[PDB]
Amino acid sequence: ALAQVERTAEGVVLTLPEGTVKKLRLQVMGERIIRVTALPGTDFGIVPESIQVVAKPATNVPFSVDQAGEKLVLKTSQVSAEVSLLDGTVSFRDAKGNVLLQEENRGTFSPVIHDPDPVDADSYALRQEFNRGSDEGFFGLGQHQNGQVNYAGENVELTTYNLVISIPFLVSSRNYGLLWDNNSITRFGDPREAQPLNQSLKLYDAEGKEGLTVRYFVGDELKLTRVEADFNHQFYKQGNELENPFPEEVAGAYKNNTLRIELEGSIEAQATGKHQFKMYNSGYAQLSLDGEVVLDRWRMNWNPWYHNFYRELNAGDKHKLKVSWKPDGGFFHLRHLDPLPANEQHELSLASETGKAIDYYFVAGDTKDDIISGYRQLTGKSVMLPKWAYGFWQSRERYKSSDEIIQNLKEYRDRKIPIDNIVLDWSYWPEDAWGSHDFDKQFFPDPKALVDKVHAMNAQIMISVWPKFYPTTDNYKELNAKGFMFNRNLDEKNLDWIGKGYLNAFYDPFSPEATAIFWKQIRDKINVHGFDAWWLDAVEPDIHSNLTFEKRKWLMTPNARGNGAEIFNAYAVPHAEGVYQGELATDGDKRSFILTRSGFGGIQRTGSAIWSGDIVSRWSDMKDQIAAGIGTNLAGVTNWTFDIGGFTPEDRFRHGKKGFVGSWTALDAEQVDEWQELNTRWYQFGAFVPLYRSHGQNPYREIFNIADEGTEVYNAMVWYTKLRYYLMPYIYTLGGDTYHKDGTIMRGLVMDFPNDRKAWDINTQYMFGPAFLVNPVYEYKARSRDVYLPAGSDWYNFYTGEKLAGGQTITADAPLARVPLFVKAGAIVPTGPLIQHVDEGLNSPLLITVYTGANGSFDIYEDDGRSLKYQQGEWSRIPLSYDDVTGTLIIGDRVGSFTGMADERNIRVRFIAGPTADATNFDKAAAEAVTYTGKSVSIKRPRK
Ligand SMILES: [Cl-]
Ligand SMILES: [Cl-]
Ligand SMILES: [Cl-]
Ligand SMILES: [Cl-]
Ligand code: NI
Ligand code: NI
Repeated sequence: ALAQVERTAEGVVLTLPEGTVKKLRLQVMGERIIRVTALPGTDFGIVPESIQVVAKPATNVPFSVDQAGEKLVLKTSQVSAEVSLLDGTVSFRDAKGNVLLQEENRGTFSPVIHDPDPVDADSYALRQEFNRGSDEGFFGLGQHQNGQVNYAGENVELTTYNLVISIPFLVSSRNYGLLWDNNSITRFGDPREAQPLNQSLKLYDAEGKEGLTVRYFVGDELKLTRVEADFNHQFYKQGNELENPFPEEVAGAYKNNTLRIELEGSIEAQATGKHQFKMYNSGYAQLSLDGEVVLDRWRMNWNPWYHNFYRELNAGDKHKLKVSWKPDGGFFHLRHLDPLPANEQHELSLASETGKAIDYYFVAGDTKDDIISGYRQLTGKSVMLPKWAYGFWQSRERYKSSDEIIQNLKEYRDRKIPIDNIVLDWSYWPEDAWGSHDFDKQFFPDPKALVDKVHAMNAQIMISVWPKFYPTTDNYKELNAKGFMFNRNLDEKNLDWIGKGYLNAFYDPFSPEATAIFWKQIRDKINVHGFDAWWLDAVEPDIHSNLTFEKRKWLMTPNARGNGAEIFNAYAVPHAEGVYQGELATDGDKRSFILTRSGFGGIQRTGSAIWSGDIVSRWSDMKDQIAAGIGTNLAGVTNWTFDIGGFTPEDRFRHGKKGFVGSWTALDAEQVDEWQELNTRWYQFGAFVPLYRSHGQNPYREIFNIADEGTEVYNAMVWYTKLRYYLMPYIYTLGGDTYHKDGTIMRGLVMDFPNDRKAWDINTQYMFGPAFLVNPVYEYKARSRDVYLPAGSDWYNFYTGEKLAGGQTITADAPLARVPLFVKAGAIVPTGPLIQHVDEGLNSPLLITVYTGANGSFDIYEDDGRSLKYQQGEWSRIPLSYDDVTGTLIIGDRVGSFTGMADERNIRVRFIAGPTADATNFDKAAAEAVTYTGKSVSIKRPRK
């Protein structure tokens, strides 16, 4: 009983005889990309227009269809798919006959459970399985906060949060990746949602009585002791009202911050294998297992998150559990998952909560870059950001007046510390008019002048705009009358945090007609004043902070695309797309910039960067941003950033004996050391991510507010800011590469060392472009760190010039002032003169630094940095090629030309071969000078 085959112009459609999947479509999307759609029905038309994919089936791509016996082969020059005519399972081999991806079954459809809203008759819970018993490494998937780089063998929840961004693009150690084209909440690994502690474990209290012992304290005093199965204070139901309230006795201690708690008991897993544990919390929490600490975390009360770890447990054993949670007003819940079936332990699994079909894209590629490029091809080119966006950004939550912004920008300039951009956060409008986009006349009397003064200092300014509107405002009213307001937040009477609290709602971005009004409102009221960029905050959305995720789903129902759940991950894309499109409409020659706090497949097509949101000034959090950036980049989204120093510091840092802590001078003596060391190490890390940006709540975050002029830490911070600008020719080349070469800036070691398994798992190093191996110091008071030098390359210590071999893990010198940096032998690194902002360095003189010991290649990308002319071919490359055997650097014929490009360039070349005291002394280094005119010239390396 074999399937009928229909030969389409884009591939095949198999009609399966039995099983829940009735039809299976293969679509050739490009030379290396095949779409796979398993349908429990006969009408592919029931499947929604992609929010992620803008790419249509290819017309110019040759492909063959061969059929014989029980298999049906569909192949291109680069990819072949082998489908069984028996069950419908697809098998992908490369162009040279190797199994890259095998489907197990044909999928598992089942009822939609996690949707609070009435479900479409033809919607289902999706799940596809692949490659059982694989040794594969897995990467990408987006920005996550649990330290994973290689996801193999573990779970990821691809939900949407303040701190989390799902990009369902999975990259393999092998030569392929896939795009899971579902807009709802999706899960990698375990299909299930982590249940309460008590669902797959038996609980024993303090004595051993078969739930946990929950002691309640007010300060140090013991006030109650009962036992509960599921200790749960995870969510608000309504406004500031917990879902489960605190006992009569201490209901008061919660509000005043004296309440503290302890859990005590024992857990006995009932199955043998690897268990997952998740501690969802605010305030101070420490989980202890077996008389030893496993987790120690803290977060601001209003932005909790999950903190995870995996243990190997035996079915009969009992282990001792102790927790200590000082809620300081926040939330708590412990979750857990028990080991999956035996055959599913080592396999690839993807499942969504609602959809009409299993829909994904197989993407083949000989290198990881090639695979990102297939992602870029499906979801849209990552459009050029303006050049200034890769400069330093100074933000605060918040500058309170036109005066303050201009004062802080002037301080940088006065101190000759480089800076391109300053940011105006929320609350510049009249308090009772969020959504009006007006400027409070008390603090911001002349916005055009404010922008004008910023611009006169050769800087750019960005401004916050939410999707949030008060029903009192005209702008709300306009949107509401077209039916485009998400009004359930109003019925629920949810007040925000401003003053006595205001009623408020979020618009519905899933209609282009809706986003066109949105843009026209902000165009009419903000764009006319000439702001450079849009900080599109709160685009998860976070309509009301801390409600359940079902309630969050319920709140965006109805939207243009159906239920809240059917699109839980996709809000940021249609939204940013609307702003991008209006900008193009208004100024068809300038580059827009958007920073937005959430994404999904395709976000990069809106000229948007993302950041990880409200993280906390903690070391655990700085460490975790490494994997967060890595996974985002390997997901296909490179322009990424975070808050240097974290969004919210603990209270010890904000308030002191001297009152409100603005400058570090107002800190409690004992606190200064750590605040200065945290920011020093974080600024170091920050200068080596795609966007370099200081922001957060008090204390103030300008370099001169973190420490005094002349001190070690001030000097270390100024230095890396300066380095960032010295490196701008290198960096902005990455910048151009993101678009023209479908490039990726923040690189997981697997991209550049894919044959090195040890490198796969590393979660605290990475490649910053092709040359730099970045190794942030993430431990308070550490003055060295272990650093793995990947095999197959030699490495130079960037600062000293000492040359080490790879294949080893060194103990790298990491004094406070320096983050361990190593250059890959064979790198060609261009630097420019010291500049204070990107345009100053246009057409600048170059130092070309060649790190000998291997061949090298770097093409310097240059253009005007601001315009769209690059799209009509207005840009240039200056090709650099280095042969280690001849010791010769060829600076090739200049390719291209753009408006305002200099024909002549003063370029000087030097070669590092081992230790040199001038390793970073760019201005004074011995270098051979060249007057380059676009014509190829050669520079020999010095003798012996
Ligand atoms: Cl200037
Ligand atoms: Cl200037
Ligand atoms: Cl200047
Ligand atoms: Cl200048
Ligand atoms: Ni201007
Ligand atoms: Ni200047």
